[PDB]
Amino acid sequence: ADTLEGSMAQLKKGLESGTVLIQFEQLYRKKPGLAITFAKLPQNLDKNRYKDVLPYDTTRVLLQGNEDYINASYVNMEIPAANLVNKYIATQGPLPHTCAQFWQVVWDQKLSLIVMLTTLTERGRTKCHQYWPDPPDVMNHGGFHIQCQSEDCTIAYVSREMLVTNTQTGEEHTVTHLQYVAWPAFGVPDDSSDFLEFVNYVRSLRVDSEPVLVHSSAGIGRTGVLVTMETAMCLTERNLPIYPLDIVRKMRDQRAGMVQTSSQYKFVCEAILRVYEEGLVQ
Amino acid sequence: FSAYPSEE
Repeated sequence: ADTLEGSMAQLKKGLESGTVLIQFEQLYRKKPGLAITFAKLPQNLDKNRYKDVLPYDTTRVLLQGNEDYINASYVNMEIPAANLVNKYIATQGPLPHTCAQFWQVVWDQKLSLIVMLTTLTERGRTKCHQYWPDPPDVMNHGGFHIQCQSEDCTIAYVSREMLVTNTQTGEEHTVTHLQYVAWPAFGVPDDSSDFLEFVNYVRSLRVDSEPVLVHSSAGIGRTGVLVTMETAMCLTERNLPIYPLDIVRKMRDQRAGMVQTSSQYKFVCEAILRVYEEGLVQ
Repeated sequence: FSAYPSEE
């Protein structure tokens, strides 16, 4: 598998050609042979924000001891040479009637970090339900009370600390919630440097072995860019080869369609080169 | 039910 420098030569060479973009367009969005059954059942159709963004049966997230369906997928990115696995749950922006299941996932797995890569609305249309209350209010979702204890806006994202109370048992759990608001659907981040800083910030907030919950509107486009970038950061820092196409394929084997547009792939490939060359010593 | 848009 060659080396970081070699893979980086090939990537910059291939961006010039550009074979890297041709090979992206050739890649399947949906892995052939992977069953998608539960997502299309009558009771589940309106639990999908988009008709064509559905979880595979093999990687779909199940609620513990609870039959309710949710459009969410486990996505794990391995870096074998580093004995490292970065775990994610990739999901859509909740609908009004899916907030209960979203918070159940957070509770089940005591997830401490949610990364939301969308605004609530775009162009007068709702892209994600507001599944948390404006402080100081308290919301009930499916027998979870949710309150926002802290809310602070930076340039490009909002940082919120949320308290989740299980009303059945009286137990509570705290979650950090990062909402990246400067990144429109089917496009690239408004500022590349804000994006790279945000990814590295997310990396720093990981808790050992705990998946990061990541969502956008569909949970594949902007989410796929973020996952690709975190993977690449880990690889560059360890002097290991980076093949973006292998990374996208690996995500797509776990949730169809990750990285929605060619423009997004080109963005992430360029950002990978940028980070490599910024960090390069000699 | 709608597909995930890639345009306006």
